[PDB]
Amino acid sequence: TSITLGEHFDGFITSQIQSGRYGSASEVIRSALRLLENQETKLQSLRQL
Amino acid sequence: TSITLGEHFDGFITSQIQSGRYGSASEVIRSALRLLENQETKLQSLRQL
Amino acid sequence: SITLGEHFDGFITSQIQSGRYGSASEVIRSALRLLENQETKLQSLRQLLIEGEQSGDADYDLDSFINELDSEN
Amino acid sequence: SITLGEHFDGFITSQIQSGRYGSASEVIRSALRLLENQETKLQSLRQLLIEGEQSGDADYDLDSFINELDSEN
Amino acid sequence: SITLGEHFDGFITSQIQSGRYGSASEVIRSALRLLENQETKLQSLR
Amino acid sequence: SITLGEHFDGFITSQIQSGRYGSASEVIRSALRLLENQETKLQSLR
Amino acid sequence: KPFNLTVAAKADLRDIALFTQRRWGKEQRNVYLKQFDDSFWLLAENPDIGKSCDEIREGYRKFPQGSHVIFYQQTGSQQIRVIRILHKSMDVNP
Amino acid sequence: KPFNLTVAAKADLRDIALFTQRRWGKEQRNVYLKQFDDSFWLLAENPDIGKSCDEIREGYRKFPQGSHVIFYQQTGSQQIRVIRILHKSMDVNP
Repeated sequence: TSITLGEHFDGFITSQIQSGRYGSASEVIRSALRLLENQETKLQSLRQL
Repeated sequence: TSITLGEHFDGFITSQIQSGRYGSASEVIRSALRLLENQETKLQSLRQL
Repeated sequence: SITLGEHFDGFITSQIQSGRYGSASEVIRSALRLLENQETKLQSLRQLLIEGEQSGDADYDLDSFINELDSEN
Repeated sequence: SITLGEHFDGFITSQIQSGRYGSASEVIRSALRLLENQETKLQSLRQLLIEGEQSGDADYDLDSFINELDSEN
Repeated sequence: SITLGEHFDGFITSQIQSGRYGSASEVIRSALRLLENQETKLQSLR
Repeated sequence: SITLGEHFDGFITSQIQSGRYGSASEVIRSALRLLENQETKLQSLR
Repeated sequence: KPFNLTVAAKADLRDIALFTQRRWGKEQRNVYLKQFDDSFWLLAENPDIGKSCDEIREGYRKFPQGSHVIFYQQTGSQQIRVIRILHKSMDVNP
Repeated sequence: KPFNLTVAAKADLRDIALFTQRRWGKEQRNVYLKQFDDSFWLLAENPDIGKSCDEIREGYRKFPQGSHVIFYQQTGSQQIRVIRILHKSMDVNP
């Protein structure tokens, strides 16, 4: 398990873990994926036939 | 560079790359981090003194 | 292949340089996701209008509606 | 340490089991982020009200306002 | 560059088969225009 | 469990020093209540 | 008489009324419902005030009203039929 | 006369008017501004209709109006002062 994120995104994650509002580097990605899943699951209008 | 995401989140990413709307596993995390950065940057009311 | 123009080609390059999108395929896929979501939204609005118009005309009056709402609670 | 109750302890466990939050520290940190964002929002609304009230009273009339808006464009 | 997924390769053809778009170039540029408009809504909130 | 960051450890004390909350337990439970209300808004959209 | 709503439109109006009542109050809800009744009479007495939206559906017109958007079809010179009162889930698509 | 807005409140109203004009039209903007003028007169003739919000600021009351929320302080038995007309950036905080 590994991903090749951009340099800007790595800097963003380091700033988020240095901001004190996030604990580990995986916490940031977990919050981001939470937002993304909330977005995609909301798109259940796709099942309108 | 590596993260330890949850089993539910790994299943979600595999479903997003099997949905055809995302190309690689890193693409999903990049979109999620885009959403997260749009959220955090919007919180520039913090600088209101 | 395809041809978009200096506007969008320039755009795609600036979006890739920003570090938010790895590949040009990635940014084009994000745009296509946006367009597909808007199309599904359009079809959902259309089906809402359909299910609203093929329902019955309802007897509506403002004060009678308010009296009904007051009788509910 | 702290004491929250069977409601929140149960909640935290169900949020950890869902796979959306790894640690209990993580879910408590997400809740604290929400509360801090709401506090900053509250202070921003307060400063908006302050900067609005310590500004001058403006001469307002509906039709004069509409005439001014029409004279703009 | 043109290495899209089968889902998008089908969606572009399905929406050009409607008659509102010319070909894949126009649908891709309109999608990129939606994306640029969303990015511009973020630029007002720099 | 109680291994929070210095930012949150300072924020909880700063908001209990206001006089609207009792101690760290109440601020943490009100934050968790905001989180549960946000999750419940998602549950209507299951 | 010059305007009439559907069962779905009346259900939408009831949803909005109950929402604004549970959030703000009963008198608020009454003021809000009086405002849309006024908007209904306005759309009836003047059906060309709503921007046309044939792209979405042929013949429909839409009018903004706070956080919702009334969709109505003109059924006469000064007669309209309100079909839906949705939120901001709508799209321009020019 | 029974109500008066601030420079910030007038600027907010101008922003909303220009937005609804650029999106919908000029007559739409006029109808929208007539609605808030009516809401202004209503809050003046009845200042206890807005839910109190001393928690946010001592003395202020808020009233919903579409996608925005009027904040006003009661300066008389039937006289009020409108200070801000923001969007949904607000919080209950009961």
